[PDB]
Amino acid sequence: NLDIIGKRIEKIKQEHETSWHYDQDHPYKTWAYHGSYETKQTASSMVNGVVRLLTKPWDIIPMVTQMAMTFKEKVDTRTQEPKEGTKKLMKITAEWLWKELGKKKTPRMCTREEFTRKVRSNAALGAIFNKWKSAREAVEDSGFWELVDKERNLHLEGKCETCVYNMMSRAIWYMWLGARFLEFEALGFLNEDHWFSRENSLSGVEGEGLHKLGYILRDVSKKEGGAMYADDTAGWDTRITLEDLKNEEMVTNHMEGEHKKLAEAIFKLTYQNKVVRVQRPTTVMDIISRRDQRGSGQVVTYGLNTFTNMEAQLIRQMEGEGVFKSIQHLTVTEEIAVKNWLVRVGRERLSRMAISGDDCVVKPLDDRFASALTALNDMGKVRKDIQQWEPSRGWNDWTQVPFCSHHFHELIMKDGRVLVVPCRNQDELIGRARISQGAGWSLRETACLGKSYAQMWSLMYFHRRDLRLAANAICSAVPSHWVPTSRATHEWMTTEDMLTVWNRVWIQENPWMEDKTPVESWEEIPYLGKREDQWCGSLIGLTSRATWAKNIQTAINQVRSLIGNEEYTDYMPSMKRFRR
Ligand SMILES: Cc1ccc(NC(=O)[C@@H]2CCCO2)nc1
Ligand SMILES: [Zn+2]
Ligand SMILES: [Zn+2]
Repeated sequence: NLDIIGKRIEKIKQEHETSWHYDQDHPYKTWAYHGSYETKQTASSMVNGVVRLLTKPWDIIPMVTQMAMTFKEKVDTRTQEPKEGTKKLMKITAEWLWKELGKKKTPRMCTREEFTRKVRSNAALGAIFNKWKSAREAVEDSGFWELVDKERNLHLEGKCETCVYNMMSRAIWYMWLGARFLEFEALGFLNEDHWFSRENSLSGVEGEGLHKLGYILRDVSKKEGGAMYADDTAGWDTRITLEDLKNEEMVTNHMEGEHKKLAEAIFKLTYQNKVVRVQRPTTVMDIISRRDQRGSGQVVTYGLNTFTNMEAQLIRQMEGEGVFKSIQHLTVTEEIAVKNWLVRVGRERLSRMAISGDDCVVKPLDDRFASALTALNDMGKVRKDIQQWEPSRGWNDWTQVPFCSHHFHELIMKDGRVLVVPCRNQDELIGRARISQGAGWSLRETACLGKSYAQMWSLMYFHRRDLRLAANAICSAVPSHWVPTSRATHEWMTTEDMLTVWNRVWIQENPWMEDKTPVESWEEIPYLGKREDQWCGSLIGLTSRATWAKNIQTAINQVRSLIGNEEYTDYMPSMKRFRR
C-alpha cells in the first residue's frame, strides 16, 4: 500500500494544496480512494468529406451513418483470488512459456534513440500534453531527459514519483511521455524484437498482417481434432488478477544487470500498484489506486495479454485432456504430469492456437475442451454472452470462425491459384473510412486519409465489388502524387502502384502461393460470388448502387473541383465495365 504509492500521492496533493479534500460522496467500491482537487475540461468523431462524397448510397444506411454520431461500471469491479491448484497451474505454465519464448530471443533495453525515432514518425504511445506542446518537442529538449533520469534513478532505488495513469468496453490509461519512455526502455523488447511472432511464439500472430491471418486459421484447421473455439472474454483487461501480473513479471528472471532492476520496477511500481486520475463531473479530479487489472501502455498491454491468453488457453486444453482432476489442489504427481505434458506436447498445443491479445481461436485435440470450464472461470477469464457453466459452441468450418474482427473466404482465381482473403460486414468498413479523429485537418490531409483507406481496400478487400469501385474512385479523386497519411503490417501506406503492391503481397512474398507468375491487370483479380458479396453487405443489385456506379465520374469530378487544379489519374478503366 501507501509506502509504494504515497510519494506519487504526496506530490499531487502539493500541486493543488488550495483544492485538496477527502470527499465523503466518492463512488469507488473496488478502487482505494485518496482525495480530490479542482479541474475543468473534457474529442468527438469527425466525418471525412472526401470518403463520404464518394460513397453516396451509404448516406441513407443507418448502420453506416450512426457510426459517426455520439463500461466504467466494469472497471469498478473485483476478481476473486484463484484456488491453489489454479495458481499452481498458472505458475508452472508461465515459467515454461517465458523459457520457450526466450529460447531464440535475448531480452534487452530499448534506447532513447529508438524512442526518439518512434515519436518522430507518429506512433500512438498514449502520452499527455505541462511544459512542452507535443511529444516531438519534449524529446528534442535535454531538460525532459533530466526529468527521465531523476525518475530512472528513483526506480533503481525501488521508488516512484511521477508514473501516474490518467483515465479516459474500452479504457485508455495515458501517462506522461517520461513514464512511457521508462516502460518502453524496460519492456519494449517484447514488441520491438517480435517475441509474439508466429515463428517465435507458435500461437502468436504479432506482425503477421491481415493478408496472412486467413492462411494461419486454415493451417490450424488442417490439424486433427475437434471444433474451432473462439470464445471472447467479458472485459479481458478488468479480469487480469494480481496472480496474472506476478506470472507476467517472471520475464525479469531472463534479464540481468540494470535491465532486470528497471523492469522489476515497472512491474512492482506501475503495474502491481497503480495511481490514476479520473474526471468526475459531480468537475473534480479523483486520485484512486488499485493493485490489479491491466493498465500499461497499449503495446506492452498487447504482448502481456497475448502471453496470459496463451497460458490460459493451454491450461483449458490441459483440463479437456484430463491432465489434472480438480483446480482445488494439484497433487505432487499432477505437477509432474502438467510439467511432462508441456515438455512432451506444449509446442504442438501452442500451434493449435491463433492468439492476438485477448482474442483467440483454439482447435483442441477433441470437443471435451467445450465443457472444460473450471480453470477458465476460476482464473477469472469468464466468457462473454454465454452462461458460466454452459459448454462453448465451436465452429465446424474455418471460413465461419471470427478472429481480429474478420472472417476469411477461400477465393479461386481464374488461373486456379487460391487466395484466402479477410472480410467483414461492408457497412463496418465504409462507416470507419468515413470517420477522422482530432481537429485542424486541412482538405489535403483529409484527402490523404481517404487515400490510405482506399489503398487498404484495394489490397485487403479487392474481392468486395463496392470497395474495389469506391477505392478506384477515391484514388482517381485525390492527386496521384499525394502521400497517404494516418494520425500490423501496413503495405497500403505507399505511393507505389497498387497492382505492384498487390503482386508483392498476394503472390511474390506469400508463402502459401507456390506459382509466382505475376498478375498483369486488376481484371485477373477475382471477386467473391455475387450472392456471398451481398451476404457480407454489398449493395450490388440496388438502384441507388447502380446509379452511383454508372455516374461515378461525376462524383470523382465533384471532389476534384473542391481540391482544385492538381495532377489526377483516372483509375476507373482498371475495371472491365469502365474499360469503354
Ligand atoms: C493481428 C491483426 C493484424 C491486422 C489487423 N487489422 C488491420 O490490419 C486493419 C487495419 C485497420 C483495421 O484492420 N488486425 C489484427
Ligand atoms: Zn515511476
Ligand atoms: Zn465475408
